[PDB]
Amino acid sequence: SAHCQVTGRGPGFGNSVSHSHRRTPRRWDPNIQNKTYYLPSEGRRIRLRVSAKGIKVIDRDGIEAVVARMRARGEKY
Amino acid sequence: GTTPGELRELTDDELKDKLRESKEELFNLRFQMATGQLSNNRRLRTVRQEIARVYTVLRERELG
Amino acid sequence: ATITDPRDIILAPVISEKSYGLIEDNVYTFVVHPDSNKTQIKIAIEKIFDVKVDSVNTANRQGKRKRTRTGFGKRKSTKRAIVKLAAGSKPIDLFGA
RNA sequence: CAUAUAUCCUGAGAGGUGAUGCAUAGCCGAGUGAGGCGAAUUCGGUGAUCCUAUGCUGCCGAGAAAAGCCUCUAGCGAGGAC
RNA sequence: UGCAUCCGGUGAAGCCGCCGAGUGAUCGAGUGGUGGAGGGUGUGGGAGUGAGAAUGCAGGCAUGAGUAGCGAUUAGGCAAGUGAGAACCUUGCCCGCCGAAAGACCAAGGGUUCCUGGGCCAGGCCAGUCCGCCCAGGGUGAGUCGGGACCUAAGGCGAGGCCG
RNA sequence: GUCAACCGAGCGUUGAUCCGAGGAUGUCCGAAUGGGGAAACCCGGCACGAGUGAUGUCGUGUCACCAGGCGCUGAAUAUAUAGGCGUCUGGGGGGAACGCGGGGAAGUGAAACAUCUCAGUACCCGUAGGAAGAGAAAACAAAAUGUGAUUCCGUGAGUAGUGGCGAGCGAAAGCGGAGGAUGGCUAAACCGUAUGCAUGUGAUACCGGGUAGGGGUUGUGUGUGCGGGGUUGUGGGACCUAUCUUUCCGGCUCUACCUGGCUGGAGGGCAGUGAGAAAAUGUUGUGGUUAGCGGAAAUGGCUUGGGAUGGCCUGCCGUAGACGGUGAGAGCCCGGUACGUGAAAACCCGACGUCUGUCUUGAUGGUGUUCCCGAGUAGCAGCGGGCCCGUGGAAUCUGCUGUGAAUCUGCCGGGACCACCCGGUAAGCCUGAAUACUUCCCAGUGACCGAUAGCGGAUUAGUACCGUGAGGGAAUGGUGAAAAGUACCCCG
Repeated sequence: SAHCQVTGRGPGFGNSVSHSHRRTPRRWDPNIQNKTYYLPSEGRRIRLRVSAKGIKVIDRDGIEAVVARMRARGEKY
Repeated sequence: GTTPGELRELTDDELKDKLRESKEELFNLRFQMATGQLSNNRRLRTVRQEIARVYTVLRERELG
Repeated sequence: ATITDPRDIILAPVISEKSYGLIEDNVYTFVVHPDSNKTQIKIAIEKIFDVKVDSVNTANRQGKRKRTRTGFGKRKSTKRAIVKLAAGSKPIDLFGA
């Protein structure tokens, strides 16, 4: 995928099941979405690819904080 | 017949004088060599070397 | 430094029956550098000999391919240039036939 | 205002020049092959799958684009146009 | 190969042998020819350690065999020629074949095969003075030809970009 | 230079050929990077310079892409932004193995086979380094008064165990060892700060009490960036508050005065290119590497032989009888060895003095309570990976979703779980040495091969030849001591 942006919750690769096994993965994706937000600092609307988890992070942590944390990682937002 | 310390007395424009002269000599030698009017083949080598020395001295004087 | 000399392009004459039949009527064939061209050769010649060129030509030659105990070698290509001096008509002395 | 073979455009070809030249039948000895002079050069028929023809006529299956050419201004504009 | 000793350009090995031996695998420190520099013996050590067969591998040579063939349905010939040597090579006069091709000109493709001089131990399905064979030298010239510097179709690559 | 001769013409004691380190030049393709392109070939721009009567031409440079920093502008559109223009630094690809993270098979074995195994191997991806990764206890252990970062080796152990309890897989603790740095740096409570989004007791508050001008060191909030303080487990730390209180002063604590606390310089100490901040400096070691050089002793005698380096007999050297070559086995012929020498320049080690900081304005202990001890995390549930462990009673370690806590009577572990005791203090970060590996380079060894062997390649070898293409992929060593390679004649 375009890859998460605030955390880095990438995929994973499972395998087997019950009822006798069979070996066979099925990526365990993450739940990213395309929520947008508003930066009152620079007067702008930003769209991101963020999981619901990361939305939780935002609403109990801020957006400025998050973009600074992403600036660190230098994601091409 | 020259050497580097001998040439390093000469300023630039003198070096270019000898440079152009030696190229004229090399040209006339190549025509003589084709025609068969040449025996002392080695003058080609000597001239080619002298040209190299002169360019070398110029570059020394431009990187000094 | 670098100094454009015209005498580094023109490499050598040509010596053969065709060339001499041309010289009998004032056409001279030289061997040049492959990356030359006609304006460059014209300028080189009507500088070197201070004589009045009016038309120039060219040609390319793909070198021969000889054999050896080793195997299949190959000589070098060239570029032959052919000059028709105008009515000025001072023949090129340094040629030496 | 217009229907005119007006006017314009396009356009196979016939004609003059191009060409007092070239070149050609042939002749001369000459022998590897060099050579040199060099006549008349009108008239009719026949006939192209070629040219006008990207034309014309008809039909339906309804038939590349851009550069180039011409043109109108924007503008560079006091120097240059043929 | 460890160790001890013996022979060796006054001729080792290897090979061809002759004469002989061992119950056998094998042996000759028994002698000749060839040939030209390392070998033998006793004891122990270690093995890429013994080939006649794998429709076995590599090279060489036989039987078939001096046999079949020598590549179309056009067809060759006589004189002279140089030459060591001529059915074929050069010339002369005949003859015959294709003639919407077996003729003349381009593109792709190949790459000196083109010309001259010399050459014929290899090659050409015979020979060859000949050849697209061999060697050396020579030779391809563009304002207007086919392309580029002029344009675009199918399609390609694809800044940024979007997806993953 | 050479296979590889021949011919021609030359140079060299004025030091050539040759060897080593540094420089210069360095056509075109290639990450290829001005644009383009069928790889090595086509077309240009801009600044300068050369050149023509002017154009054409020529030469020197430079022009791609992105990421970041800085600078100018801020389109729809108001703030203002994306974007656009200029400049500065990076990255871009190749590599023989070795490493870490991720993905990830199958033939095979099971005398069938799917679970399992082969193997988390081959292969693929992303990134490295000279080594990597891991690494300082939220660990082991068992009541022994024990151990004390990690990694790699030996053993434990083919055991306890796991497993269609079938094939088969398979630890750890513990113990002995190599190497030692039982290593350091941060965040938070709390202050001093610039701030930045807010407001206005618009005042009895901003500070050391107090003598006090103001009338706000903005009055109070709140995150941000900087600086102090603080780095622990038997808990520590910040507030608090006594005690001894191991330098001089400059100014500061809003302010003149008594103290407490800062902001400066100075002797000093400590340390340094360290992991713990970072650059260059100049001395500098017969310290090391990159060419080399000297180097002992028999023309010894007789014979053989084409040639003595052989046999036999005479001498010698030996910090040198290793090896090879020389016309046949050479310690005494040659090359060289044992041994000692040798570096203008460059490179590497430390060594220093520069230079840089850094503690110095300080510490040891006391004493009763509030505050802090790394949050979308740890934990629980649902699917899954891997741990001896195939969902089983199945801990610890973990991946995605969903839900979701506290700060020391706190929390995590000691193979479900609960109570007691024990050990330890997660969710921030760096860390050398032991270890693995060889494209290349240097010097040697061999109970390894000796031309159908040995690297596929002793011979033009990844060549010829084959294939459209990826890709396959051969064959051929020996004259003799030295070419003295048969001059000359005869047949042809």
